[PDB]
Amino acid sequence: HMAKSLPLNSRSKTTALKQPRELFSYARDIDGKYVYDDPENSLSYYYLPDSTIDTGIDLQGGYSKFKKIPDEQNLADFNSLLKAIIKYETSEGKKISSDIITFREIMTKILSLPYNLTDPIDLYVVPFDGQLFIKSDDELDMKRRKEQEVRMKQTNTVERYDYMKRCEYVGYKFETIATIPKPWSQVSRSQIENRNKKVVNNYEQYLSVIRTGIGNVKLVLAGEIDCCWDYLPDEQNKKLNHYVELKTSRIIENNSQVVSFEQKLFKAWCQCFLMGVTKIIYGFRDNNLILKNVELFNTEEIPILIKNNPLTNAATEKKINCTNALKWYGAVVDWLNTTVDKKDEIKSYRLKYDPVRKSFTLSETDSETNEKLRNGQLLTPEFTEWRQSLK
RNA sequence: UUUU
Ligand SMILES: [Mn+2]
Ligand SMILES: [Mn+2]
Ligand SMILES: [Mn+2]
Repeated sequence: HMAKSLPLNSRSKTTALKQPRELFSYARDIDGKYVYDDPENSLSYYYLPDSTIDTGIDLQGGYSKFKKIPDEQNLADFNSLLKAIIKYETSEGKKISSDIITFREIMTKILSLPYNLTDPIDLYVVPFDGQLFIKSDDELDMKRRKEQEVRMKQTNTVERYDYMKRCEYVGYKFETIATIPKPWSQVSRSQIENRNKKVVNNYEQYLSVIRTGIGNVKLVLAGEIDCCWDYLPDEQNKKLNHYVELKTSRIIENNSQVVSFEQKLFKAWCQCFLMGVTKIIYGFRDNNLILKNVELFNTEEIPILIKNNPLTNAATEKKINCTNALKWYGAVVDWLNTTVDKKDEIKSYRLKYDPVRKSFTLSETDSETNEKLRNGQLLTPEFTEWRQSLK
């Protein structure tokens, strides 16, 4: 049926960037249950001395005891985010002011789209109480994840497939061996030393909810935070400044590896720029998954590093440029903000990037889909009642 | 989280 499309070459004229600020946080515990009071108790702190790095940490250590959340249980959870929002807004006596409320991974997909043209995007947009609630199409995502899985099983040897699954584990192991549950001053020597034996899980999470903007649009983004650098300030407008994102990558050996590392680093920049995270730490590991060295990047410096790398030139259309991405992102969110009637709660929309047709479109959902979205699948009855109560 |  009919759909409105934004041309893929659309770009905002300038870049008016607002500084992000954390509004509140919440957490997920080791059993997968969300926590809304004293969530700061779930924030870890970065701690990884060179002397420890020198020992040659095995990042596949403990792979067989990995406590891994099933993928079906690890989708972005609007229920819990809305519950966190009701708690905050009840304290403030007022709704959060924003045009869009969503998860950061969703905007990361949009922002990085210009240099990741083969990757699909399928989202749902639900207007409610003067705001746009945006979530991913869970069913399509799971279907793509399953089909990616079966590809990778079929097309790689048993050895390569096992290695790739171990590489998935490596990311979480690095987080485990590079962080401590409290700042250096409150942690004991045992805790520090025993990290390499701790059971690794990906259940526990600390989530920041931030307000930010671009152009004249306001966005609230929920995103998971890997750790805190030194201490968490009490000053609300400074909390984001102390967060850190962790990554792992293979040590780099040829120019092929250099362009791939540029691509990953851009995606890391996308994720951290949106969230106000100022530090990205890479754990570089070898073929046997031993950690070899660690490097800190300042988020704000990444655009310069990318623009000035003598090894990674390409045609202007293919060369990653952070400013160009930001102008595409700004065009998208302004389009969403002026196209959809935020006051019409009678329907919902699919927002889709289709790489085969090269199109970026908004179309109305089916009545049954709108109903599901508004009665549990995105909006919850507790949240709708809360918002109706303020008016 | 993750593949040179
Ligand atoms: Mn984690
Ligand atoms: Mn993370
Ligand atoms: Mn990370």
